[PDB]
Amino acid sequence: GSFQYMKDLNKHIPFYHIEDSKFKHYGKVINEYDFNELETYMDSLTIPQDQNVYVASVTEMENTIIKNQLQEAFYGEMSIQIGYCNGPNSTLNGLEYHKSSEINIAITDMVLLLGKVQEVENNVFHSNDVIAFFVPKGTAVELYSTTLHFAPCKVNNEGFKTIVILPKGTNDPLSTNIQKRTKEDELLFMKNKWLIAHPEREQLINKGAHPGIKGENIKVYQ
Amino acid sequence: GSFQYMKDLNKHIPFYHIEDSKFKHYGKVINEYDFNELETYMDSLTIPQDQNVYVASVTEMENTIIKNQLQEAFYGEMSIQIGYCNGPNSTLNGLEYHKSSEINIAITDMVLLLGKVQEVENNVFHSNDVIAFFVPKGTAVELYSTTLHFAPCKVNNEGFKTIVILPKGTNDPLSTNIQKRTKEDELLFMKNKWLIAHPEREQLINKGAHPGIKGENIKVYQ
Ligand SMILES: [Cl-]
Ligand SMILES: [Fe+3]
Ligand SMILES: [Fe+3]
Ligand code: NA
Ligand code: NA
Repeated sequence: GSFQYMKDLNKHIPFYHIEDSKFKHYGKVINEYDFNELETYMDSLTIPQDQNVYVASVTEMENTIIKNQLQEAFYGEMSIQIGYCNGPNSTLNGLEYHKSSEINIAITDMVLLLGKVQEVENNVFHSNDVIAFFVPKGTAVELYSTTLHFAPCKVNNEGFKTIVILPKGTNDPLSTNIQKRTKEDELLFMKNKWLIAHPEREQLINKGAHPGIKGENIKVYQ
Repeated sequence: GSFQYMKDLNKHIPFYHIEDSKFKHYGKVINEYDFNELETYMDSLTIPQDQNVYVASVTEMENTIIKNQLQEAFYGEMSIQIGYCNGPNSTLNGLEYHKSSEINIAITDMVLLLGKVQEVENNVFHSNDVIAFFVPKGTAVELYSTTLHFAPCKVNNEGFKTIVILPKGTNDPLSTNIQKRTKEDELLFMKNKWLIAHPEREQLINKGAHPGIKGENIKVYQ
């Protein structure tokens, strides 16, 4: 099916299924929960064709039995938000991390281009360290805090839909302009979000993102 | 030198300095902040001789410039608490993680026994996967969310003192009794804290901890 097709089209990058043991360094597949209340909301959305969209916190999705289950158990009673990231993207563009776990639920098939925070050296990450993981429709994953990640890359021509679950407030605008002291301070970009942008990605550079991906702006062919 | 003395006494454990590059898999050494406000408070304490003490949130230590600096920059605007863990312990006892970053600042020399969350299999962690890191007085470290850790082990006969900084609420008592569904739900122990206890530690098992460390309850000799 789509997995083998995509693997064949992407021999320029290491390209694995999300169920591969290689994913274990980056996160965990979550199997025990069902997400019908969230799927219902996501069915009412359209995928944008001009650029990706991200909404960090959606009342409809947070006002659900499943959000309470995930807050009290998966996040150990820390307050969460549930949003979405949908779009037409096929390129790496940037890599971010949070000092928290993220859940991504694939509402369509999609690909995640991932890295490790430990592979950042002096605010540079090399494209040649990226690994791609094919995530089938319906699979939920935890991305660990040490996993660099960004918007998905599409599998179907029509683009992708994903649910994104984070501690409440993550990705909100910064309310203060810190006096930068550490290397990582150069990467802080939104609340609980550190970002390394590809220099060829003008949409990020124009917002003041730190240019730090060295290498190709990887494309996922489909 | 205390480091080489301790390394020589602990050849049964892989034993490294916190400045060793191996620690970069588990966290980061924090170098550009000034913790003098907190050091002043910690100098006013002695070390308990009978058992460890952990106080999660100390108002005086949170009403500091450093607290604001670390909240707005290191934690990217997410609310934090500042407390301490001091005591006479020399054994592994347990291994915990949070889905957040922790800062430990060594007020005395101390040793951290660490593991990786990805090395847990069916809620078991093997003692032979533990690594020890010697942390000199004055060093501050970030422990990543994927780093299993617990209370320090002492270097000096008098015990150790450490500052512990976490997202606000971490380690509070759980307010809900979840339906257990995932393996990790068996480990949830306090707010934002999952614990794998050594089966010999009744102090932990009696409080509801999951016995899951297979192997010796490692002792750090000094
Ligand atoms: Cl990791
Ligand atoms: Fe993210
Ligand atoms: Fe901890
Ligand atoms: Na499970
Ligand atoms: Na329990």
